[PDB]
Amino acid sequence: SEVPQVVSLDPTSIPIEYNTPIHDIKVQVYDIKGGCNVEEGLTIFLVNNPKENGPVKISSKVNDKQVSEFLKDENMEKFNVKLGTSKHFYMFNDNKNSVAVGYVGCGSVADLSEADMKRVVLSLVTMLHDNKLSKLTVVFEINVDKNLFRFFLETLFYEYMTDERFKSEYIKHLGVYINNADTYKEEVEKARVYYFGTYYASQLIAAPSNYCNPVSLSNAAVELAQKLNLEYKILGVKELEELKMGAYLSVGKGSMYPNKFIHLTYKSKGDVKKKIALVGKGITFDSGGYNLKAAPGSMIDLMKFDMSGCAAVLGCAYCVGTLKPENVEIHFLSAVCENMVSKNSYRPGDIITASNGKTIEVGNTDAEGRLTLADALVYAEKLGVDYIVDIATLTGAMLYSLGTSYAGVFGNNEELINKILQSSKTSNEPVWWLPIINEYRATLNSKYADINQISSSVKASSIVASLFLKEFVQNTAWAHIDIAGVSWNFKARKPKGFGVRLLTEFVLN
Amino acid sequence: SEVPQVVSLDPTSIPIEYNTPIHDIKVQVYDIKGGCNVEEGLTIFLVNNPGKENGPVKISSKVNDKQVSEFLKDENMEKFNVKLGTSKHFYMFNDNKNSVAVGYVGCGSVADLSEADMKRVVLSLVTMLHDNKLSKLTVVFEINVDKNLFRFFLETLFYEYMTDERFKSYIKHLGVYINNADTYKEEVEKARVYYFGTYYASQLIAAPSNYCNPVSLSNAAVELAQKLNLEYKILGVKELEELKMGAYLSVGKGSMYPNKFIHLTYKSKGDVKKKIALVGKGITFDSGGYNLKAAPGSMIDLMKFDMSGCAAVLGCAYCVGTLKPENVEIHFLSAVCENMVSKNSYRPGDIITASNGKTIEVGNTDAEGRLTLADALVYAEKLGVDYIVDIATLTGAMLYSLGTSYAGVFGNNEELINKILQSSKTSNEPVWWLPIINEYRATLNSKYADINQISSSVKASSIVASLFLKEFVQNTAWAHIDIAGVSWNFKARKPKGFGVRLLTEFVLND
Amino acid sequence: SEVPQVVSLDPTSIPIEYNTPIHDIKVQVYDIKGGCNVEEGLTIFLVNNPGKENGPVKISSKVNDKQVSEFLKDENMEKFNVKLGTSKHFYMFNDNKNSVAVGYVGCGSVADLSEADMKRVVLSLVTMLHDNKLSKLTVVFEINVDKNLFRFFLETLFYEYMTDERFKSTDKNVNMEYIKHLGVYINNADTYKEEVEKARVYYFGTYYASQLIAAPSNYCNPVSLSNAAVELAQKLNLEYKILGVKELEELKMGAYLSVGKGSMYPNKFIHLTYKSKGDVKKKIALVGKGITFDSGGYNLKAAPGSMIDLMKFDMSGCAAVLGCAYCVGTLKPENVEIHFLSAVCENMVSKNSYRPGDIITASNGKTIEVGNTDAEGRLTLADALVYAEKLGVDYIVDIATLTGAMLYSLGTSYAGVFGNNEELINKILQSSKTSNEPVWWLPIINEYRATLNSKYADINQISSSVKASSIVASLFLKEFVQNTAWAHIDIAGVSWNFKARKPKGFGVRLLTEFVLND
Ligand SMILES: [Zn+2]
Ligand SMILES: [Zn+2]
Ligand SMILES: [Zn+2]
Repeated sequence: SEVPQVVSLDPTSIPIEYNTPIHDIKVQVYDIKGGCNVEEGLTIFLVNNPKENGPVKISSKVNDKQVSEFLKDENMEKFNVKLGTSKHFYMFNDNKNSVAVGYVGCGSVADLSEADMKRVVLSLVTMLHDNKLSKLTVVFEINVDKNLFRFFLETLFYEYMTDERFKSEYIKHLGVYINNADTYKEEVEKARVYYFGTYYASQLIAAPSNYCNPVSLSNAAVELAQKLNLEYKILGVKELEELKMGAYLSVGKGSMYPNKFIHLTYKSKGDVKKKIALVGKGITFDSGGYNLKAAPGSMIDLMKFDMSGCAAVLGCAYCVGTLKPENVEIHFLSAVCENMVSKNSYRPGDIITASNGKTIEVGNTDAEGRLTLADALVYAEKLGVDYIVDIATLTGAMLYSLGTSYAGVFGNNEELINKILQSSKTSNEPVWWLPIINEYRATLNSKYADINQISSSVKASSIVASLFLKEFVQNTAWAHIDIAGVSWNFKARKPKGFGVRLLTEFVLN
Repeated sequence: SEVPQVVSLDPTSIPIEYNTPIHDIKVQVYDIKGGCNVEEGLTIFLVNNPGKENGPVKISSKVNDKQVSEFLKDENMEKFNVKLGTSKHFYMFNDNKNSVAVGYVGCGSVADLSEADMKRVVLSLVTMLHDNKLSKLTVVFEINVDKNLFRFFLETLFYEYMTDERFKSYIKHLGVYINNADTYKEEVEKARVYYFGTYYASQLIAAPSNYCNPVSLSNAAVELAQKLNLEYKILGVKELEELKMGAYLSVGKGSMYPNKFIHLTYKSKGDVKKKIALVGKGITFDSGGYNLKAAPGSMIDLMKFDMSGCAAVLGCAYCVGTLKPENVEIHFLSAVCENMVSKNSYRPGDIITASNGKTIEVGNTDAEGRLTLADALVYAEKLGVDYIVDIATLTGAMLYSLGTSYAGVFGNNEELINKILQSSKTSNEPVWWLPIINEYRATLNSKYADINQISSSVKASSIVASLFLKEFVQNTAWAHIDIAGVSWNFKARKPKGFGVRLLTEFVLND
Repeated sequence: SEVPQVVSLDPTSIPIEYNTPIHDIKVQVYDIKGGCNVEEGLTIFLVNNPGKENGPVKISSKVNDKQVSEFLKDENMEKFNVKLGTSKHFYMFNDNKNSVAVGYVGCGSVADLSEADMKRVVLSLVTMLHDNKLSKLTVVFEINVDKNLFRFFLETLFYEYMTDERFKSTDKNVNMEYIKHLGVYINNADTYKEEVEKARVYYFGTYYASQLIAAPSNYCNPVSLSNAAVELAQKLNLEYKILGVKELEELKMGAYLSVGKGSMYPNKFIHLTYKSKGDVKKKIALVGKGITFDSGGYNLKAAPGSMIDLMKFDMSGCAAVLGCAYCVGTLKPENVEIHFLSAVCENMVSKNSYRPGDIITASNGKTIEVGNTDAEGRLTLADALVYAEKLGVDYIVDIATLTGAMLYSLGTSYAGVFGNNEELINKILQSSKTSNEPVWWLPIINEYRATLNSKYADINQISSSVKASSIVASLFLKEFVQNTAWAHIDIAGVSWNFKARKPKGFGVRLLTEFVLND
């Protein structure tokens, strides 16, 4: 519980905003039939041309003569639909009120992907950050299913919100016009919950390691649990020693922060039909240890992001605790520690013993996440659960296989993997199934210990890491999502909060 | 067609062995009801013990010898076990009072052996074959295998047994005892054909770049086409110029060997129901060009293998031309050239024009394979085919994604992707479907040219290369098989000939 | 003259656009005291708020239209601020009931705009012209600018607006239309009218440089570049001579010839001359580095960060000089004679290339030990400097993408100037100020000269101990000027715009101002 300091200026908690300006936005959805009113603020048409870089045409009736004139085909023809392109103009409407009207081009393909919709939303937010506005109205002249509509709102909220916690006027109304509006209305408050879970995960990830350490991260988790009435248990070093979690404890040996193991539980009021464990990797800073991250491209400056899997799991607890699904029991776990260089650190070649009795030869101290996950998986399996799903920024190799856009899913059970893929489709957080190739298993055969931590011949590191983790799950359906490539948004210089909505869709559906 | 030489000692053709010692082996399949005769050579029982950890060996087969049966009694056999890969050797006198040789190979503790496990069994067999002067091998299947895995066993046996001695200065009989022997007989000569398709690919790949250059490789293709009875043409520099294949021509500018484009065709006698183009990357040596492969881990000594895709397509032309499927027209295509460093080479930054009119800004001369493939794809599509499948050692990133066992497949058509994945199952050459992620397409936008060759921001190079290639297919189902990771067997120091059986099963299945 | 090809698809010239759409723009400058007519296209106010950081927009001009005046009232504008580079677009109907677009770009709160500030202003303005179809732009200056900065505004607007599509084929921009009219309202308009056509000449010299730099090495090689220089001379009526390998052997230019030994393209040395009618008071040689592609040679550019894919730009010095010849040939200054020189070649890997360790002899008889084949620029420039000095000139100025170390000293905004004569250096810094192309004076440190001592040759090409390679290269060059005022401008860091992925055409206006100032 008390956060240790080196000097009295060392922070002792992670600052967290709960009530955000997004929560004060009043949202109304109207049917397009009947016409759009243009009375105040900024009005944006979402427009495609199914062709390439083709002209903007507005098909919706607008109940304002001045604005209709501006929106005539002969004027809008000047502008083109290239994806993410935008224009907006201030003008007087019929009431001589000054209103801003424009568009964001949605390209020439009728079904937009999640990536295309993010580009549309980015261009919208750029206008929001550049204009003082009480109101934004968005007119849909593109087709969107209910899930993609929800994703439009969650991304708009997340991208719009600015995190100012470490620095020393938002709209108050959102109108949406869309054909068959009544079917979309239910998505609004679901989007607002999914926004906050994602935004909350992002806050934990962006919090630097001096603020977000194993003690302060577990304290934040207890505070979350108290606000949502979840049960919670934080296991400290003496308890972890009794549980014999030698793999996880070895990783944290060189840190000034004691290991803390987070275990939150949501349990439905009714019968419990399904029991799930969600396991997040929780390394609050990864130096690499004695295998220090010193090579070109190692990015040691990004390594506060190595607890992103723990953050996604706590963002999912927010969503779950809020929307309150029936018939389930969810355990949210995370073996939290910090990987540092010290006279007290574990070393390359050390032989260590996991909580299931397996001895492990450490070949590289910067493969610490699979060690802390090993003992977390043994813990999760002893809970007697139906599914275990871990999420982790585990292998740099992911940037060379799927890149920055799709996470990789690996698993021991095809039904569970298909469930994750489905949740990927409905959360619009993209994941792709990659294989656990059994032919590589013999590279983990240690001359001295029961098993090696790493391969010294196989380059397919993300597959080798998966084979290692699978050794710690005996008889339960298990899937492992590797988000090393997708967790950080390099262009925007901030986290994605990747996985909160994926994991929540999985629990809910 | 004459091979240019720098000195008179330079080779002017690739040495190719067509009738191998494997082809001389007389193969007989006998029904195991009937019992096993011993006598000759070496007799090997393939025994498992499913369930039991490392169970004892129990020989179930009837053995038509009183002596050898008394030796193979459970009593004597209990001391040995079935650990996958194990083997033992026995010496005895038979009913004839003649000394014979017998043993077993352990097949483990699952009842249904996997592909890579069958390979481990075959490797153990080959070890016994390499060690001793034998006239005959007999193999008794006391395990269950379907037709498909039986064929795989034979192909793998043949391939592993065959030793390539072309650059240095066997049994005569194979007997096989198996249950329902009549159902397996058909597989024997199919395995023999597939073995040769694969070994033929391997001979072209293993041949070094001084022997195997764009002129000797296309000469070897013409010779193969002549032996099979395939239509062929080789397009030379003057025709390629007329067709405006500027991306492919740029890659070969720095080479002393003129570019040669290989086009073979197999056409069925009947109605032609499906038209297919199979396109193989044909770089006979990849130095990297001015973006020389000088970084640690770049493996420039391996780069004779950069024509592995062309080799797989030619091996497949061997199988197709031999098996003669009906209802099909197949075009076998390779844009063959050599990527070298010269006053004549293309340079990083050069803007080149492909045969479909697209200008391309070269960002790295070592991404040459996609440039040669782009022109070959425009050529394939102009043929009016229904499917285009390319195979290529395209990106070293495959080592980090799937490793050395599974190739990646990418494409623009789910049905074609599914046919490829089916053929991967039936060929036993493993492939995994990977996504063409359209979000990375913006990183090929060029300031000056129609498109960039490479991404300067995205590290997922196997996906970026696929996005590039997709720009050269306008309106045809297409898929792309990246074999960079799987083509060379680093453990055995030789090619796998990967892809020949995959592509053949794809054509045959259609 | 004939460009050699490896295959028949290899290009045999650099494509060059001379009559660009900017040349079709009719420009009219009007005095602001008469008020603005707002009748069509887009009208943009350049607006600041001196003192008030991110202060409000307030329009100060009279506008001769009741409707537009109503829209532009302070109450209406107060939602908007003047932060540098910010902009807004308005749509209304004027008194003649015709639709009209009106806007502003913010010019900040400091009444004196740097070159970089004015560049941000132009960039925002150009974003308003892109992705819009307009026949007319008018710009209202409600800020204070001197004559040079008003000219810089126009040069920059022209250069940034112009899009280079010479190598597009299936991806030509369908929606790219250019304005046909530009109106400018400003205080004391009569005094700025002279800057308009000067801006147009400066834009083109600069765009022309940019076209040659951006042309890839397979289009722009030593033969095609020297051919484009002849064409340029012919259009301008300059005297010209292109020296070929046999002439360069007779002149004993061994350092320059060794660099191009490995190329399939013969070395070509460009010499153009502009000479005033009447009295010639100053003779100047401008020497540009013209390596059309730099692979590094046997010291190949293989290290991480070496950017071999950028090296078509290594003739950027020769482009600047040729763009200068354009402006000089057009503007016709009196009392000068200008020689525009470039030792053009390509640095390649071949059986024929020069090697690390080779000892070559320059045209002044000095023997040089090659320590690195990728220090090729100063070998070419050594022979060009000897040639320039033998012309009997008063000043020699060279310009060159010489050393990557410029990125570590001055970075991407300012070029460095080195030289042997303080008056010349000051004339360059002065022209830097009037051209608005920023240069910083850097020292030639004589204490490093001993590290060029060669055990076998008269001199080493490179230092093996000193890492300040921009200084060492200048000490090397200084050995090839015996008794003439000389300066050297290293543009390796400024020549390429990495953000916008195109050349700046840096140097053309700096060199022209220098010539015209004299
Ligand atoms: Zn880590
Ligand atoms: Zn290659
Ligand atoms: Zn250079």
